[PDB]
Amino acid sequence: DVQTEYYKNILTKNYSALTAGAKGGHFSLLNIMNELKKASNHPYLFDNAE
DNA sequence: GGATGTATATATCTGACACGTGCCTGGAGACTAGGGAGTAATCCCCTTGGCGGTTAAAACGCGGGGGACAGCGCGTACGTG
Repeated sequence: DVQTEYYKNILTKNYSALTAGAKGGHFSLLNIMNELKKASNHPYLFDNAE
């Protein structure tokens, strides 16, 4: 479910939702396919996701 | 009996407001052309994540000595009347 919601947030870009509870909130959505591969691998690759 | 402090009434200042007037500059309406929005193609530059190898620059430790800083004197230059 976490992988699915991260894929939905990246593919339909949701910077406000991708920030969410992060204090810094420094999310880079350049190289969309790289972030999609990271979401397909593990959600813990993203910052403030564990 | 003379002199003194307070209270309401009228004339004058003083900025603000109602009215008047010109006039000119902004607004209403119509028309047009062109500037900018949108589309497609092509090619070069940038992004994020990796790798390998060189090597010169960065980091760390330590001695020491040069310089920052504190204290004291003095005399003169500036404050003060």
